[PDB]
Amino acid sequence: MKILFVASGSPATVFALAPLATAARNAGHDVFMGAVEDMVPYIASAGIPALSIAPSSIRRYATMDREGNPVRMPETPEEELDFAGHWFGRMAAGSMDALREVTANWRPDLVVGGSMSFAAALIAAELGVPYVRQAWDTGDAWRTDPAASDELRPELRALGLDRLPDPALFVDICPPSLRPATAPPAQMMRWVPANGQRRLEPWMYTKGNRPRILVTSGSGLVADMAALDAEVVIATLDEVAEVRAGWVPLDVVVPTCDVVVHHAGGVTALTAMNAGVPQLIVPVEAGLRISDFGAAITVDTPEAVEKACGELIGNPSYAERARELSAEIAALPLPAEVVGALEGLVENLYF
Amino acid sequence: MKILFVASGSPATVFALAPLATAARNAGHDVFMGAVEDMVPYIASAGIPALSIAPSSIRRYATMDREGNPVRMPETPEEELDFAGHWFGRMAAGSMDALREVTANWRPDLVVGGSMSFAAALIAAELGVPYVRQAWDTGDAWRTDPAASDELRPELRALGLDRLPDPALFVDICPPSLRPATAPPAQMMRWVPANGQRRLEPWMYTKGNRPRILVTSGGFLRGLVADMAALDAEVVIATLDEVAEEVRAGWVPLDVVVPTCDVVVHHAGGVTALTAMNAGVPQLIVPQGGNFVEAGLRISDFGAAITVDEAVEKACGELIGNPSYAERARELSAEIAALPLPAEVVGALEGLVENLYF
Repeated sequence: MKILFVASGSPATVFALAPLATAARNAGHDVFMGAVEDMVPYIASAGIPALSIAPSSIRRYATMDREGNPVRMPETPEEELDFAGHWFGRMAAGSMDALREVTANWRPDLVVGGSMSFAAALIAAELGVPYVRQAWDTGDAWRTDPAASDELRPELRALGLDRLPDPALFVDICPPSLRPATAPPAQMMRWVPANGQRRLEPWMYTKGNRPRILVTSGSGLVADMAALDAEVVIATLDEVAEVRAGWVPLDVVVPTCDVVVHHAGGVTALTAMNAGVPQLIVPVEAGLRISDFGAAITVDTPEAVEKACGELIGNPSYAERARELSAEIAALPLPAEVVGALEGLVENLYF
Repeated sequence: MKILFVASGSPATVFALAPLATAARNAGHDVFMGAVEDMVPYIASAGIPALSIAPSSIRRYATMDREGNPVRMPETPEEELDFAGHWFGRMAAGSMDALREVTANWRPDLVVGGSMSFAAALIAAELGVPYVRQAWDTGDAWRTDPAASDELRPELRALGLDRLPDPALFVDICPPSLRPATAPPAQMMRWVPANGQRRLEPWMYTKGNRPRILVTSGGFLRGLVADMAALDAEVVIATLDEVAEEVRAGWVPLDVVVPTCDVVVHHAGGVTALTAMNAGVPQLIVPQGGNFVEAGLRISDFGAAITVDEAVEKACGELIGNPSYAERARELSAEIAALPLPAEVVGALEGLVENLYF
């Protein structure tokens, strides 16, 4: 069947949705993944047919309201969520022209979107096909969703809807022990790496006698790690790689690490959670939860990062929490199994 | 678990193995695929971690042996089979250094290779791990295997063996309809596309009123486009970016474009042939040394294709116009849809690594 993936939220949605897209394709479905223009190279290099559904400036443009007015800044934690919902709502609105044009020529039987990919929902409703939502669930939907519905009222009333329609299925990649205690039941999935590649070098898959530290990514720690006889790897852009620097396949290299140092960016977090390597977060809501679990530390200077690093290598609990989380994750339904549930949403309906 | 894939020949072998490697990776196994140096970009672009296990210059072993003796060019299909066994055997031998060195740092639990990837069998034996062999028709190996065993007899004897060790499992992607009754048992599998991508353009997924013809090539073409004018046909040419300057032409996502075509014209390069069989599109085959010519004649004799003597305009007219060709292509596609998916075959690979005594 034809399956349209829509990754219109944050840039990190692409990488979150990639393994399910890969599995659908690998089960012989025709899969296209659409996203903001600047995400298209990442989709394509992961080996998924890739569509551009909005120009790159949409992110900056969607911070203005739909009548070109600037929008005041949120003033409370709740307003922050509401304003994000309007923002995601405007990103969705600006994906619709492309999605309508694509779907007039290639009509999906099913639409899968990311956590905040509301264009997935509208286009699914417009076509009258089942809608699936995949998230690393944080229990924010109850807040972000009415606000997005708010924003998309012209489009929803065109479909005679009051609010955005519920997905026919919710897929959660957040590990059980990190899920919000009042979260509704969900279809679990093990996120696994799905991304572009280059030729491997020996050092990338060699374990080594000494500790290996990964820092991602370049835009007092090294002195500390030198005092641990540790191998320090920095993931960076090729041209700035002028300590081991340059392109790093996270999937290949993370498992050979004892620590991964990264910013609140989703990819490393996911790779490290699945591989079971302790993390050091330098600020997202995910990290906080992995920290609360003790598989990671979230810091505040290079001094804070230095001490956090030594704790995570010296205190053996952080690694032990990372391993058990990894074990839990390894028991979750594989992307290929979840493909089985997607196929059921299209068949398996009452006549 | 750690699974090493070994692709030996042309880009066709990489693309034959890509969906199973992609399935194993996508189930959370740590998967590396190795090949000759210039095949590496095709592995990586498919999204699979890629190792170079031989320099491109290893291909000259086609014309010279290990001792430095000239190897005469084969003159009949008969001779050609014996030749390929020895040639791929020589190339297996020149991959062994790089494979031993990789596996000393990253030890695979299981090794998968293509039909002629004898280095996969050799390293699996050295490591004492299971060896899986993927083929389009397992019943055809009887011709080339003895020749390779010959070639690799010092390596094989150092391992205590007499010949190439039987695989722990065959994976066969030949549809049962195209498969000889006497073919050896195999895990059957549905091959599906797993390859690199670029940004899609609308024409690629937009099916129009006119017939659409794909020609894939790295001649008959000019006289083919002219004739298809009377058909008002849209001709699309999958070829190198540089040739595309001299109809649409250039980079074509075969997996996306083939389902929109009424016919595919190719040279029994396996990649187009696999894609069209899976998608259910009839085929015009212009044979010239292609490694999938046998497969093409089987598809032709099935009635889903024509293999020309080279002409092409006529055959083309028939494949678009006579309804049986498209009808037989759908039959074959439907039979392929029902075969075990790559993800299901990963389960069988997982089974192979157990000591049943515990």
